[PDB]
Amino acid sequence: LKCYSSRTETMTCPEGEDKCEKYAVGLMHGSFFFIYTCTSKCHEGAYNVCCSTDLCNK
Amino acid sequence: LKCYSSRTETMTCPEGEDKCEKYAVGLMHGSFFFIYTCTSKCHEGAYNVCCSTDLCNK
Ligand SMILES: [Zn+2]
Ligand SMILES: [Zn+2]
Repeated sequence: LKCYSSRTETMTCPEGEDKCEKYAVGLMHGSFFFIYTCTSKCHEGAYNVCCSTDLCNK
Repeated sequence: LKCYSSRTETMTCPEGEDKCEKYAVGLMHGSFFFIYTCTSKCHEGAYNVCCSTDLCNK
């Protein structure tokens, strides 16, 4: 499985991490930033992206 | 297992994630910040922390 690991960067996930996710975190003063990663369990949230097809996390 | 999920919050990890980590993510122009999370596999990086005990990722 291949996932985005940032806005533009891409990697092959390590064993046991079968999902891509894209989730936002707070930065400062109401700004937010996206975190792109391979994972075994997706962070839950109302707008999180969680999927298992290549480069599906944006 | 329990980990920091940010600088000020903590959570009990979902079953299937038996590590805590703090790992570096780039922001802009050389600035960076840390992401705190449960994981099954730690992100590689010279500034990252990968551990297996309650709240160990700070
Ligand atoms: Zn400020
Ligand atoms: Zn700039």
